[PDB]
Amino acid sequence: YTRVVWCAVGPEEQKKCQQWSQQSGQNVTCATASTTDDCIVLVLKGEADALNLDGGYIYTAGKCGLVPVLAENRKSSKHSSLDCVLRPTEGYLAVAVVKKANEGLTWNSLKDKKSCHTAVDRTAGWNIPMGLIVNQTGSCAFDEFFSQSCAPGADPKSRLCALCAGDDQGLDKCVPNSKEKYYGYTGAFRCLAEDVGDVAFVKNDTVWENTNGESTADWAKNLKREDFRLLCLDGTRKPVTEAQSCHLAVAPNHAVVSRSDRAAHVEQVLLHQQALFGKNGKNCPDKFCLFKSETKNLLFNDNTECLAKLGGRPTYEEYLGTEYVTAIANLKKCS
Amino acid sequence: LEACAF
Ligand SMILES: *[C@@H]1O[C@H](CO)[C@@H](O[C@@H]2O[C@H](CO)[C@@H](O)[C@H](O)[C@H]2NC(C)=O)[C@H](O)[C@H]1NC(C)=O
Ligand SMILES: *[C@@H]1O[C@H](CO)[C@@H](O[C@@H]2O[C@H](CO)[C@@H](O)[C@H](O)[C@H]2NC(C)=O)[C@H](O)[C@H]1NC(C)=O
Ligand SMILES: *[C@@H]1O[C@H](CO)[C@@H](O)[C@H](O)[C@H]1NC(C)=O
Ligand SMILES: [Fe+3]
Ligand SMILES: [Zn+2]
Ligand SMILES: [Zn+2]
Repeated sequence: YTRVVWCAVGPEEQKKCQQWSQQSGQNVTCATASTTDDCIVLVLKGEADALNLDGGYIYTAGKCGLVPVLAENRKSSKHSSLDCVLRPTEGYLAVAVVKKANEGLTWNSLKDKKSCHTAVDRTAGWNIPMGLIVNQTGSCAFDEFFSQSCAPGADPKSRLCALCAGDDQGLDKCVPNSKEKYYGYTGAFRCLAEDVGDVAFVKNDTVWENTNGESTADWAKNLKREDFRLLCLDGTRKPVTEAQSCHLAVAPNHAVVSRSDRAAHVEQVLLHQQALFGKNGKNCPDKFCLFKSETKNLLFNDNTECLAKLGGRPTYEEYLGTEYVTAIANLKKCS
Repeated sequence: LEACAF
């Protein structure tokens, strides 16, 4: 058999991947790159096999020939007797989150405010909110809509990176990896929690998982849900309990991609590796947990219960859905 | 609606 070469984005993911590799007896090994696009290029070169991707990145990968292999499945809201690996995925809710104390702010008054995004090209952080904004403004000038932002991956000298903070030394400002303090779901929600931004574009789960003691991290440990509101597209504000009626879209779950010629092997190896290290895995927590992180959401989201089989051997466009693909393609016309 | 970005 062959080893599966994972691709880690930045040094915190590389550390995690090296722990997994040791525990897996080198059944998985690691390559590392600075950005998710650079990992996609290692996989297209055949210098890595696979990584797990937000849907916006699945679109970049898919356009280049890479295919979806298994998807993240989080705990289901409804009871199901199916094993996690065979349960249909449910999609997560992209939302716009503000502080309750910032009383004036609604969807219709976002212009010239300060925004926090997970990264350029990601679903809830960027494609859904910027795609809605370009459409409602009738303008491609989305880089001038908010007065300042943290949108990791944008030009570091531009207003889209002005709120980004880089690493403990302030290097790497705005890089789209976990060294940037405000990267990703948890970094963009921290940007809002600290009042660096007025609005954070994240998912529903992020607000719940970083409030009311669900996170023990210093900046989160004291946050209360009731201090946040969601912005609905009809201009209203709701409590964060109301995400099923106050979201921007439903996003396709993050998923593992590979070259087509390696998909089957990556799939088989992942199904085995989560039996060992996944939730309730044979060697989790004793030795290693694939879906927990030293920091946050490294390699996979920490709320992943398993990687699940996909139905219908779907192409990347089937997995993302036609409506999401068409929205991404419309937004990418601006660039 | 086009080619690979790389
Ligand atoms: C918003 O996200 C939160 C966090 O994932 C969801 O709340 C979880 O729901 C699961 C499955 O129902 C419960 O068993 C978990 O205990 C909940 N977690 C927490 C921290 O409360 C919530 O259901 C999601 N809201 C919507 C509308 O999907
Ligand atoms: C932004 O608006 C475009 C232009 O209307 C939307 O593209 C359409 O989406 C619907 C639903 O998928 C399709 O039936 C149309 O064919 C699409 N039109 C065109 C011209 O491509 C797009 O969905 C909107 N973006 C967002 C995020 O809602
Ligand atoms: C390594 O993979 C081989 C072939 O599947 C298998 O026999 C062995 O159990 C695997 N070990 C671990 C630790 O993943
Ligand atoms: Fe995402
Ligand atoms: Zn909806
Ligand atoms: Zn198909």
